[PDB]
Amino acid sequence: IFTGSADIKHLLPVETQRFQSISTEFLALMKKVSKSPLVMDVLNIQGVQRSLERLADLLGKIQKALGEYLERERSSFPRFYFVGDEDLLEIIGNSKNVAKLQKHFKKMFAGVSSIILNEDNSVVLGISSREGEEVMFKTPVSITEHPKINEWLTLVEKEMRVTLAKLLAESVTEVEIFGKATSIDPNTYITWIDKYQAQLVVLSAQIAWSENVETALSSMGGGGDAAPLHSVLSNVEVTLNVLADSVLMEQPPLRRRKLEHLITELVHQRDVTRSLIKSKIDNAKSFEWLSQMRFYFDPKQTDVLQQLSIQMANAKFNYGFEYLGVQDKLVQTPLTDRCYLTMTQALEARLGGSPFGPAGTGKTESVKALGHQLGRFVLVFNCDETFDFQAMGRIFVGLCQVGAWGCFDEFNRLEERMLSAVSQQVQCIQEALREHSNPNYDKTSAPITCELLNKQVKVSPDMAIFITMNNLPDNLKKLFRSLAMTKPDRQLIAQVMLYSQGFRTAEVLANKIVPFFKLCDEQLSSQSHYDFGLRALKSVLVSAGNVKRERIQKIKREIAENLPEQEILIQSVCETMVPKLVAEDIPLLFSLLSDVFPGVQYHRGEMTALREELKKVCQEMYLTYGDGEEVGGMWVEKVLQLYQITQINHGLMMVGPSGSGKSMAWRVLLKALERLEGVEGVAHIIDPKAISKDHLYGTLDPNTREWTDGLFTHVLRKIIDSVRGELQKRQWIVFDGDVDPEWVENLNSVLDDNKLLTLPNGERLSLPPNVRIMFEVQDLKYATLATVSRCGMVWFSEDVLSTDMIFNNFLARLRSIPLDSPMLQIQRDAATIMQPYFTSNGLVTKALEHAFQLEHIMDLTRLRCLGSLFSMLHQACRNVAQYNANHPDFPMQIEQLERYIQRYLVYAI
Amino acid sequence: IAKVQADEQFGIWLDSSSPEQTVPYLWSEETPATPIGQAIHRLLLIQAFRPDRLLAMAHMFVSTNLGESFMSIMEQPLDLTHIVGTEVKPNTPVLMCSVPGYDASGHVEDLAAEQNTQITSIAIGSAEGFNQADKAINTAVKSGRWVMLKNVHLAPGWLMQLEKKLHSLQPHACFRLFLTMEINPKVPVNLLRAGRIFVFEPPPGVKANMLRTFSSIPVSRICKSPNERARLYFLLAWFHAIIQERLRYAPLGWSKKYEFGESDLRSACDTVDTWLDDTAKGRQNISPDKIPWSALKTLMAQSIYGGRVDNEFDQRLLNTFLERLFTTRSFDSEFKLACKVDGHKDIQMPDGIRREEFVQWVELLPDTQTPSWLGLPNNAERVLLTTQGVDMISKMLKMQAWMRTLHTTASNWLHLIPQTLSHLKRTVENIKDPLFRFFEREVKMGAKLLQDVRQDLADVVQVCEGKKKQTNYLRTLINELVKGILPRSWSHYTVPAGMTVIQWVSDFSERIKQLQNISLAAASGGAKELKNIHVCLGGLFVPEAYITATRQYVAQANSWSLEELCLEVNVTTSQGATLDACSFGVTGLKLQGATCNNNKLSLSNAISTALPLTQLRWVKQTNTEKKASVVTLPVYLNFTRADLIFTVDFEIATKEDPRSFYERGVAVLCT
Ligand SMILES: Nc1ncnc2c1ncn2[C@@H]1O[C@H](COP(=O)(O)OP(=O)(O)OP(=O)(O)O)[C@@H](O)[C@H]1O
Ligand SMILES: Nc1ncnc2c1ncn2[C@@H]1O[C@H](COP(=O)(O)OP(=O)(O)O)[C@@H](O)[C@H]1O
Repeated sequence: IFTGSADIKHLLPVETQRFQSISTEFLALMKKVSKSPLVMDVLNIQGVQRSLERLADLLGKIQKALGEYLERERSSFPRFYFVGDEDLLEIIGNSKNVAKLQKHFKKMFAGVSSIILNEDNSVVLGISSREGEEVMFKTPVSITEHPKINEWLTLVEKEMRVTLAKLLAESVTEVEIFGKATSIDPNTYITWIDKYQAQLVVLSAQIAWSENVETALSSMGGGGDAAPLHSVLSNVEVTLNVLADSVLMEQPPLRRRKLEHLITELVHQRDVTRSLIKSKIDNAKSFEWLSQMRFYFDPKQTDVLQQLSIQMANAKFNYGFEYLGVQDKLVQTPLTDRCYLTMTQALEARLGGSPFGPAGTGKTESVKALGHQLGRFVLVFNCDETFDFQAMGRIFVGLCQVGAWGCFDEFNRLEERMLSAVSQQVQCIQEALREHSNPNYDKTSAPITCELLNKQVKVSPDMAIFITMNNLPDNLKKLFRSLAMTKPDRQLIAQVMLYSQGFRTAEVLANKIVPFFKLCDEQLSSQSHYDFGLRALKSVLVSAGNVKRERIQKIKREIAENLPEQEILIQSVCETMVPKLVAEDIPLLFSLLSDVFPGVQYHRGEMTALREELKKVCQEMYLTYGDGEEVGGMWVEKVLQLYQITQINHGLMMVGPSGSGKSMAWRVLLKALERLEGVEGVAHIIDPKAISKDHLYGTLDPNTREWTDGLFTHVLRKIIDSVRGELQKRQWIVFDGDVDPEWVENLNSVLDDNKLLTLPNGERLSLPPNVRIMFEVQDLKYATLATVSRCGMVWFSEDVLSTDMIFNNFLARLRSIPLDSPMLQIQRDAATIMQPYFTSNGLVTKALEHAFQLEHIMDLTRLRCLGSLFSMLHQACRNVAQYNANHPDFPMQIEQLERYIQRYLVYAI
Repeated sequence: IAKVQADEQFGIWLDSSSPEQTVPYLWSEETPATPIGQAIHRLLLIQAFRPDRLLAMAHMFVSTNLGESFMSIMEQPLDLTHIVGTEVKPNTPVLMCSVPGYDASGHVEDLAAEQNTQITSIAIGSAEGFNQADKAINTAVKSGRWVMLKNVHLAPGWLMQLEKKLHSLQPHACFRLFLTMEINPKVPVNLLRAGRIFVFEPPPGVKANMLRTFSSIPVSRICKSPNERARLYFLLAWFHAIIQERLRYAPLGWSKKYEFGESDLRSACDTVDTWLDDTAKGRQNISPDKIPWSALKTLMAQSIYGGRVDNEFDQRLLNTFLERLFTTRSFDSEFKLACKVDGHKDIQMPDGIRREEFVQWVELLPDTQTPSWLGLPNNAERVLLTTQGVDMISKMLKMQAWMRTLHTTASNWLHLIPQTLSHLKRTVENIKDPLFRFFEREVKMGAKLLQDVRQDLADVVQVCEGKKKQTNYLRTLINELVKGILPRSWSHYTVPAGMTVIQWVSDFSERIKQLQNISLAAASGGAKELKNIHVCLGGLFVPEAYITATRQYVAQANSWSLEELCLEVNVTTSQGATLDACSFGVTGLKLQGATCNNNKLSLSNAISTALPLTQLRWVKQTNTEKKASVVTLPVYLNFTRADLIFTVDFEIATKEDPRSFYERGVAVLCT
């Protein structure tokens, strides 16, 4: 703690002095012990026990002092409760160098992942999100004027909120001009979209629509006479047309995300105004309008948190103005509307939200979307054994202090005692929230507090606890309002997403693609790696949008609305699903595609550039290559699919029964990439089960606190350091062997978008863009869904590698590789003699097919018996060579050799 | 047979209100029997004829065997003052277990009030409550007073510690310890064994439920603000009572067992209060049409009473009830809370303005509450009584050398279960038929399960004579067989909860016979004959897959897309009526609560009106709005409405209305 940093001396000076004295005495004692390491000699030194106990109690007292300092640092800046004790020690110690601070900002704030400082790192100019979006403070804060970490971080947070408020005011000022007009100019609209953040743009659109609808309803007091609601709907349609025209062109990814968020929100507003408000509704106080989430902007208010008010039914909320960056916006389906209504009603009554339902219906996502709608920091606590008391208690304290939201992914996944303790803590917090709204004590004078960490903790009124289920504990039955989220509306989520992607026939495409995925989940066989859920559907939809845009770009460099959108959709579906399908399910998939998409066919990518280097590499490695229906067509298709998912993402996983062309596929792919792209390929084949987890990743010395890297970590560190220049070279870490939830725990943070290996010692390794982590496994039977979902996959069924391919490889190696020139001649003669028997319907194939029917003491595998047969034929050739050596005159003749090989083949079979 | 055929009052006896009172002398005995033997024979007859009166006949048998008024003491109120005075030692705690949603502290507090002995009532929710209760019990056992511990089911470990602590000698004899708690399995067994358990249940009835609701709500809340608040609260209480009494009829009336507890009632009351305050700023009475009816209906259909509703049909039923009750017509003198009640009688809305009149009207409700009050058919009570009698029989069986009987049962099962059906499938030609692939999967699954079951039964048989060794899997299987629970390794398809092994093997034999017929039809002509098969959805392991295969086949013929096909259902009289290019015959469908004539539904008192032959037609969707004279009836798999296969659109007769179909739980069943 006290020597890895330099700023620790200023924060805790007197404790630093006491520790220096303790360390001096300890070093003197250690030097005395070193001169006589004998146990009896050490024990016989004058007063070892007395000085040792003095050091022990002094170290204890300074440890409680440091803990108290950490607690006061947490109390001064409440967001410090989210980071750990070691993380806080690093933060306070490394306050001078902000580089070590930026690795924590994604844990305290919501969207903030870094801070933009000055040239000398003196003033915090602004904040930056994870996606690169930057918010510049209107009045930048200075670290030199407020050197203490907590005070300048609090100034940063307050200035963030103020800057968001001012930007919202300006964006609303612009969007009121945009809204009260027709035939919006695309240029000015796009400039406005680029000017403001995605959160701000969406919020401004919502505010403008809400005020417009409120004004229209107020002017319609008499009735339907002189109805401007039609004008509001026409304005929304015009804006949607402008956005749909804009998304069809080439846009930056950030502006693309802003455009699709705007399209989603404008589609929701169009649906609301077209039907839910135009059904003979003329009063602003009617519940048909009060039920909808209305936004009211009052820029005249001085306080930033009081400027914007979000109201749904009788519940009124103040926007928290927390920076969120660019978050994924859910399509507001009627189920999402019901979720918002129920959760807001629960929050108004100071209860909790328990949206129970089957996994994958968006309960946690809906809770997060509602929290982001009100601008509140939302924390999700996964209960899939990545759970702990020591973090959760202080996280609850932080939620109470700062006023953020806390959602549990699946509370029933918690173990019984852990579940009971967390239920007790949640009950305490929720009882505090309930007393916060006492009818007799509505004017809260004394602060409402709860008993967390055996101490009083102030509870912010804006916080909330959401417990997603799949029943609730008896403690929380009377405190949480349940909500059944069982069947998500996929035929609308797909439609809105396809419309945002630029598709002009989104409704038909959704009505075709949702039942098709239902059929795939039903008609196709049951496999562990199959995923036809809502996330897979959304991924396929974004891939289809990317494919359509790529086709538009290709056609332009050679309006353009005549594309076969169904063909693009099925091409995306195939490119995403076929690689992970067993050979039995491919005809079923194509039959389902024909059933749902009639007469629309899928043509693969030719890839003739790489499909010639593949042929050359296969020729020079004695393999068999063929295109499509020819022999080896399925294998080269699997190789090309492996190349496709290699391009798409890192963290591959080639699965298939033992005996398929798995290792050869990626070896040939690596060699073909090396010969084609000119980039040398190096592959590190690692068996994870051969060595222990400590040897695989490294171990931290219990006493010395010295870290020695493991095999995988050593490989990654070597690839990163670039002492030899392994960059500009394709590095492939192939994890040949079996996969279990034990050794892949540290790899989960690498396989996902983090690409980040966190070591126990603290050192963090970043995955370079030229490294792919391949999993060459066999069954995928003991792998958690977390690892499978994070990895692109190609399935190598046994039908991929036919027996004729094995025979051709064996004969080619016999004719080329010497079993050590006369030996080569003997091998070629033997191969010529035995070639007729190694045919499609020859003696060997029929004998093998029959032999599968017999009973064997061990499970008969095709390659085991084939390899034994090849070895014994090699020994037959060796015997022929030995006989020729024994008879220098009159060697083996062609008739005698023919008879000997013909009989030896039967003997070996 | 001859006895029932010759008798002519037997028919009118079958339809009597209480057949158990006058059971005809039907058994043939050479010598006169004792009254107990007569009771046994009449009980057997009641089990055969009109099993719903089995509970009443069991009561009569208990009266004839153990003496009349044996159960009369139970009907009297629990005078537990004598039980806390004597028959309970101070060492033994008095456990007051209540059904979830009920409170037992009232009785004990009242007996303390009349016995002028104070109780240190303590809630065990908080952690400080542990120390408070410890101090209270110490002081009360030193002095000799009484102590209470409310909601102790929340602290199981602390309950075990309390049980350990109480085991020591307790110096005072006037000490009594009461543990008010909820009936939960988390309570320790030792505490239950060491104390006197008292089970408290809420009395059944709409009147009792509404009285409890009105007593719970303070008078100040109801008598406040516009006078319409009292009527709104009365409507809310009636709605809560209706939806809570419909829960007792779990399959028919609410599908599942939702909570619908006091929390939902309090939330609804808060919503009513807030919205009536918002709409009515002043204390003056507001017009009934100015009540925010839409707000109340939406918030009590989507947030309160609706959050825990998952399937769409219970939500539809809840919306029907809310739109019927919460409307501006409720404030008129002609409003009818429930119609058709007891045939012609109606529950007229009371004409009151204050809480007192509504409470008096509640107290004047007649005791003769039929299920027609709730909107359910009156036969729901009969069905519930039959189910309760079946449960009683099951309990008596559960509370009742095995090698011989297991051997004979397994041999009889082997004779019953068909031997073996072979996979006659996987033809390269005509694989394009979705029906062929679906029946391939069904035949493969059925054959695999049949082989597994037959091998396991043969193993059990061989071990019955001890001709072979016994393994762990076999031990578990034979234990579940002797105990009567179906093996978990045998359940590869959807099975109704609590299905006996005999019923399971009979159903499996029927399914295997159907699959054999399917295989024979496929072998005889090919996949063309697969189309013209009157398959029964109940026999099929996954009927939804059959519906999907039907849709795919009808699309592939004529080359349509699956999105454009909608299901049209036509019920034909002939069990073998000719099918067109799109109709697939489906047999075994049973309609509950209604009868279909010429594809037109009509409400009926009789349940389970079997459908002769159901023709499932997939026609191209014409994109039209369905008329107001059709109903979307669910098609569940079995009598336990837990799995939804698909929905059917039937046209109703012009006399009835769809709301009555919705609230009577009319649905189609595969089995
Ligand atoms: N065109 C070909 N592509 C790949 N392998 C081929 C080809 N022709 C013949 N073979 C032979 O097929 C075998 C392929 O084995 P491979 O190393 O790909 O299997 P694997 O899945 O990694 O093995 P396992 O999982 O069983 O340990 C080799 O014996 C190889 O010689
Ligand atoms: N209304 C919706 N709009 C858009 N996407 C949704 C919606 N509901 C769910 N999803 C998607 O479903 C996926 C999984 O939902 P998730 O919240 O993980 O389910 P669960 O609540 O069971 O964990 C998410 O990636 C989310 O994008």
